Amino acid sequence: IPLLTKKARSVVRDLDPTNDLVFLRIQTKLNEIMVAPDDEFSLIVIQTKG
Amino acid sequence: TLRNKFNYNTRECQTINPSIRERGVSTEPPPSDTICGNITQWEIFDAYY
Repeated sequence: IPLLTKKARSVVRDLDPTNDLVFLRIQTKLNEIMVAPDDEFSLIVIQTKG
Repeated sequence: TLRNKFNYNTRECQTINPSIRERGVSTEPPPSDTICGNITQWEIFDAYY
């Protein structure tokens, strides 16, 4: 998960350098993945779609 | 009797020759290393910033 977020952060970063990732949410067919990224720590929560 | 010390003079002449020598020399080019560099707009901006 962190490798995807780092790659995802760069994708957001390429379009605007000043803009920095605040929150990223990936929704799979059977599950929803939410990752909150900070320099000190990263919080990842997996919640099944209702 | 005809040959005389004054009549015939013998001189020995030689040419200086450098002594032959055997030497082995090995040359090997400077060590080369593999370098991988990835450049992104944000990374360039961060250094610039």
